[PDB]
Amino acid sequence: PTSLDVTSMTSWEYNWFGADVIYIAKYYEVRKESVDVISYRHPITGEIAT
Amino acid sequence: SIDSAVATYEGFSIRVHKYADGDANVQKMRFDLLPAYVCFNPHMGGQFFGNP
Amino acid sequence: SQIVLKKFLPGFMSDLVLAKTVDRQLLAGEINSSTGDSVSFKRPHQFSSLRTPTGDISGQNKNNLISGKATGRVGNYITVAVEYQQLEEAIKLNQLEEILAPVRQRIVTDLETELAHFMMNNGALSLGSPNTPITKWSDVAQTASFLKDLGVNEGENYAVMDPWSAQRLADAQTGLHASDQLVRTAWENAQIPTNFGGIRALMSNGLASRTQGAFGGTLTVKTQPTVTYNAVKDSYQFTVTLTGATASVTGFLKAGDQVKFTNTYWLQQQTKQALYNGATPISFTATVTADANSDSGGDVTVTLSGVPIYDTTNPQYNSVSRQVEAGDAVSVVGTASQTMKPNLFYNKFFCGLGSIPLPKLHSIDSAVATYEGFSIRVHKYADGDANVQKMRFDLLPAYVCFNPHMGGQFFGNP
Repeated sequence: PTSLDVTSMTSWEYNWFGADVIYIAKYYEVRKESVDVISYRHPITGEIAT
Repeated sequence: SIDSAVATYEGFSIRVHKYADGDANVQKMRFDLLPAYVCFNPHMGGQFFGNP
Repeated sequence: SQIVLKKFLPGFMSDLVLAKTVDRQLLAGEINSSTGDSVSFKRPHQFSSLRTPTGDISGQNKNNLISGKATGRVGNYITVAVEYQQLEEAIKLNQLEEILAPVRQRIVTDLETELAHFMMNNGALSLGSPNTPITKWSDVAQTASFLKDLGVNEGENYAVMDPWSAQRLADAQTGLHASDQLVRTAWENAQIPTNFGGIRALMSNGLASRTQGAFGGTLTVKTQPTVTYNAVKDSYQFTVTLTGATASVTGFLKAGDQVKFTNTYWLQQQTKQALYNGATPISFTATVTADANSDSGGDVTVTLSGVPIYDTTNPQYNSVSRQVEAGDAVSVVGTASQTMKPNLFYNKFFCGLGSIPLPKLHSIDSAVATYEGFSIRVHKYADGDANVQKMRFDLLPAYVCFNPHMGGQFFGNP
């Protein structure tokens, strides 16, 4: 079944008739993570490449 | 001149009142909600049990 | 009789030296919402050697391990409140800032008066006869000599006297024979130096005073008290009963009196050897905590601070030459019921002090006023509709006594 987010924000002085709306949200995070970089150092056509 | 806010739980709004008594050095809080009910048509509902 | 100046006349102000000298380091931000209404510290350990021709410790017994505590608790509220008619109060007193000046100083004065009361109620060591004032150089140097003799090193020592004493000491200093700087300073400013006799001397005008309390009759101990280290490892307080007192007197022993046990002497806490005061041994003394009465038969039960530990299974914690036992002879220093202002001498790690922040009351306008590092919460409300405003000021301190054997009272001797 569908469970929607609750905000109690709108309907403030407005007539509501459509109960066929479900509220979905997108959530963003920024994280600092450990990643391993591989340095392909083939001399042909530039050498330093990480 | 009273600190107040609005809470939300499952689409329902609850108001928060925070106030204190000066002489007794006590704080107190109270939470409020006011519901309402109607009955459109009694011929559109009831209680069902397993028949014999 | 109509025009009034906007500048108030000057008033009287006490001085603050007591708060600046006590230890405000160990206890600071420790009574939080998680700790509760009390917190405790640890205590050092002591060990005792066993001497044998060959080191057979078999069956001899070994040093046990006992750990102590030193609990600090909070006090009552320091509250001053006023009420007024705002029509009359706002006649010539704008912004209500006139009240601020003479309330914070009142709060601090009460705090330090009761702090002095606490220290002279809990301090143990005593010196000289109470009647005799301070007159010469030795009367101040004796405190430093005693503190050094006991063995306290880690810390710093102080001594607080009254305005009149310093003048008698500076008058004495004016009689020096070779120090031009000292004589000149005493003659001009009448100011004594910092280190006087090896202990830092201080002068304070606002200092608490106590009443002796009527006593009469050759007192003596009736029942052997319990002074084992197990009992007194948390509070350094013991209860003892007296006999041979007066028939029926209320207020037989007030708070702050010193009871002396004649035949039990102090000990050098490390070397465990008796203390010898040049020509006579030093006797043990303890301070009364709360008021005690005397009932029929002359039986007085009193609570004393400072314990003469003579544990027989834990010899390493001894602090007295011999065990106090029944039939001992005791006496109370001073006269019958005179009132005197004592002089205090103490180490740094003798009494703590702190303050607990207070949150603002909900839906009430407030402010914070700071004075000598103490924050005062002031509130305003208008209870009652008869033009009756109200303001209140709050402060909540906390105290702790670490070791009663590192301070007390002192006077002069003839």
